[PDB]
Amino acid sequence: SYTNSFTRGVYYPDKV
Amino acid sequence: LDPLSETKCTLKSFTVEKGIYQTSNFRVQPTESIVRFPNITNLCPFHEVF
Amino acid sequence: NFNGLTGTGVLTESNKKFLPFQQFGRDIADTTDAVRDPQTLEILDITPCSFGGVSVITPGTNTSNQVAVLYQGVNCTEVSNVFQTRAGCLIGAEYVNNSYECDIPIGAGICASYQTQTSQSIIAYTMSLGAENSVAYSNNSIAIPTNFTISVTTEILPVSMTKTSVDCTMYICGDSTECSNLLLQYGSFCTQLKRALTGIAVEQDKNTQEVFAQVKQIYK
Amino acid sequence: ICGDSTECSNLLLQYGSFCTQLKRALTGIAVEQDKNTQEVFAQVKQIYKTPPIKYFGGFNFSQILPDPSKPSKRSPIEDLLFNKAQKFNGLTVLPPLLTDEMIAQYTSALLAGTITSGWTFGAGPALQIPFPMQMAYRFNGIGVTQNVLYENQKLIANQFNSAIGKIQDSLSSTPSALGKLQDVVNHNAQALNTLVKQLSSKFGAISSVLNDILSRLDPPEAEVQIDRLITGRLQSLQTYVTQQLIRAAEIRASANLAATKMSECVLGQSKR
Amino acid sequence: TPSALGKLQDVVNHNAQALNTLVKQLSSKFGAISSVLNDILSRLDPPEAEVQIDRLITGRLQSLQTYVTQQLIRAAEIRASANLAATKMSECVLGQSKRVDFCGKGYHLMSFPQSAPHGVVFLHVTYVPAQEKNFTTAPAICHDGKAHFPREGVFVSNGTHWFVTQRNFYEPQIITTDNTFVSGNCDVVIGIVNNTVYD
Amino acid sequence: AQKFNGLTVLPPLLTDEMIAQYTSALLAGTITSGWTFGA
Amino acid sequence: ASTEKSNIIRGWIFGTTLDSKTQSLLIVNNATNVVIKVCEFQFCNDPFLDVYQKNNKSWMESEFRVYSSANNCTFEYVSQPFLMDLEGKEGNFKNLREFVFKNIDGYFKIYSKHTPINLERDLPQGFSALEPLVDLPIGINITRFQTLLA
Repeated sequence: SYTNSFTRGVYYPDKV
Repeated sequence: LDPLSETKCTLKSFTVEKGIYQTSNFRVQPTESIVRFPNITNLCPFHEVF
Repeated sequence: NFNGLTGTGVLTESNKKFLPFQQFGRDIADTTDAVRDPQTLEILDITPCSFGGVSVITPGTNTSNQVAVLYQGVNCTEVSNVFQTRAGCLIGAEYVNNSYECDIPIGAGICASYQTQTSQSIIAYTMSLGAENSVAYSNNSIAIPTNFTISVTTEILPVSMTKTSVDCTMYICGDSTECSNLLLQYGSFCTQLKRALTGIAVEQDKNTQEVFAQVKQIYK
Repeated sequence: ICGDSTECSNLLLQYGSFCTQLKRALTGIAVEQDKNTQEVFAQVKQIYKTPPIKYFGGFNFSQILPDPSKPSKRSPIEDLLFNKAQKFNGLTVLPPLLTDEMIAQYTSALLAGTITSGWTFGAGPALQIPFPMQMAYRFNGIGVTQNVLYENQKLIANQFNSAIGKIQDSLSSTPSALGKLQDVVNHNAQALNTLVKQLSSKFGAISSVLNDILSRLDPPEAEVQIDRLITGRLQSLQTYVTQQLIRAAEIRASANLAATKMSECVLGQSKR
Repeated sequence: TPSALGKLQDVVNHNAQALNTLVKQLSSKFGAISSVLNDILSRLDPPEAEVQIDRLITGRLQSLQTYVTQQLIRAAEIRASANLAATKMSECVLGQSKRVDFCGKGYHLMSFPQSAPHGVVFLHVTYVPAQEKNFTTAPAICHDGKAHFPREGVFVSNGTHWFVTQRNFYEPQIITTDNTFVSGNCDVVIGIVNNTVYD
Repeated sequence: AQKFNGLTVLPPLLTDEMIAQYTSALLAGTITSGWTFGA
Repeated sequence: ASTEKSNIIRGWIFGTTLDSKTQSLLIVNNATNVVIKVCEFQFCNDPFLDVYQKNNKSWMESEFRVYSSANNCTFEYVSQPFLMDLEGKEGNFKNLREFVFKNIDGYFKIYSKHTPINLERDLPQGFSALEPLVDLPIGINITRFQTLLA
């Protein structure tokens, strides 16, 4: 199928 | 020698007028040298041997 | 040098909740504040080594030679009387509880002066804004003057400056044709500078004209 | 330009007297900033005090006179306005010569002179005069006869109190009323943040840390790279100083306008 | 007081300092082996001489641009000061201005302009009252059946009698009908006293 | 005659002697006419 | 990401050739074992693997049906805690989890996070960041990958 990425998927990029 | 002479050095003159004249910059220079790295880091089997 | 991070700073204990995977720690100007101890997992904050600016208060070589040094920003505990004004550690003056006019502006209200206390010593005090005058305000009272004093005051206002004009090709390049050739590559800057200087000169002339030449008939 | 590096310190020495000029410009801007506050506020010589009995003809100046209840000794409108040691790298902030308490005392003295004397305190000796007669003379100064005021003093005092009360409500309901006061602070903060952030930008070198350049590369190439670094940082600091000079000229113009307005509107009855 | 000419000496000192710095910044090395163009052209080969003279001319052009920008800012300040001085000469010398503090501290009377090096000096003649005395005041007086308000002056009292005097000079004058005007009666003005006019 | 390394100071247009005949004329107008000479 | 139940995608596979030319990355999450192998081999064309939910403390669930060859491996991970979030048992509160993989200069990077869902018929609208857990220092060009279901 195919669906939406509401706003999910953001990560803490650097360890600062 | 003294700060009165530092005033005459930062401003090229000898007869200094009355006032707050900026002369230099203070900068506390570091005392000790702390270098902390991680803990343990591979303990070797000298134990049991003693 | 905490596991690589190399900085100089006063390391004091903090209260930051670091998330258990964060190691360094930064700010809003991309500095390097908080650092987490490689060993004991505590979070201590780095705060810049107490630096500031030295200001030497001099009452004039003609009067005397005693001076005072003001360490702006420093807290006295980081380096004769030593007073901590909110503008710095003033070393070389004593804080008198009296109030006089501001002679030498120290900062944050504090003002210095060379006075013969009871003997000449630079003193420090809070500047007085004037003498407290309590004017009566009865419902049926008015003050009408009986005499007058004509006072002729003076006021100094500049009009113009010295009209300057620089020889761009002669100032930037001496008598060196090699150098002249490479300025022609640097563009049309000399032209802009000469135009700006000519405009400044014409502006000063116009200022003098509009300030002094305001009448047509030359009266005698 | 160069922090702990003494290698860099020795190459800024040959780049001329640019630093001296920048420090002179900053010292000049700093003094002007305090001369500005002493041309606006220090227009009086004697510090006048309000009478103990706050019955000034019927006009309630409680909202503009200083409040002794709060410790700062300021007016509630001033409290609403005010409610509406960092040394990161090189740039320091010098405290003003006149603190908030001294400015508050100057404003209170000017208000006491405008209430008790009106306009005579700014052109010589302070001459006592009741507030109704002062308002009658100010009405006569615009054309309206004094009998109008002597007949409608009650309505005039009511309207004045209503306007003074609505001033605080308008200042509270509109947080953007202090446009320029917040704009100058935001401009200074943006200038400082940019001047600090432009240190981590590479101007032609392998990185932005002087220690890294001195450690990784050899002295010959390190000098060539630190030359570009110091040139870029000096250009950035010169741009900052030029922007500060332009902003200080604008602030000087605004302060001269404010001083003229305080001298013509508070110390007298201007007809402009 | 030799420091009375603060700005007139300050502008000259600023111009002299700017010129001295612009001249002294020619002996500073901007990345070359020395600060003399002849030395660069003599010792080094043309290729390296070009690379060094490029940095030299870049530094000198930056210094000259900084000088020109400072001169432009100073000229804007001088233009503002000159416009202020021209307005002051036009309002204080060519007329009697009523702006407070503009033509000196006090009531403006006259102003005499004088020549000064790169500036102008104004001798503002001011009117400063002195020797004030407290008197009993009143908004208006009450006659037989009507009130009387001061036309040009203020109703003062020495303790027993009432007189109308000027607002800037004590001159006791009898209260007549030629210095008052009737408006209403004595039932609306708060503080009205009972006196007799002299028709 | 003053010259350095390119930078020159140009002479003012109105000389001190002329900026001073305007001050004397303004003073004579303020004494004789007062304010009518400027309007 | 994965929401409906769990214990199906108990692993992954990475590699650009899958023909015994580059090192692979198996992230199989079996019973109390999360041993990651970075060996270089060609396993098969369909890595099928059953569950075999043996609750014994001493048992091997990852049989030899996934791969059929081996070589000189370059890296291995022997972490005791399994790289997998915790499962929940409730009426409508299910387990939602997502894994952000990646591969830069040399390191891979496997950011991850678990979240509870409040509704059983609503879309998972909400913000949840992911923090780094492990960083594999093995550098190898990878252009494709293969999931390991049950």
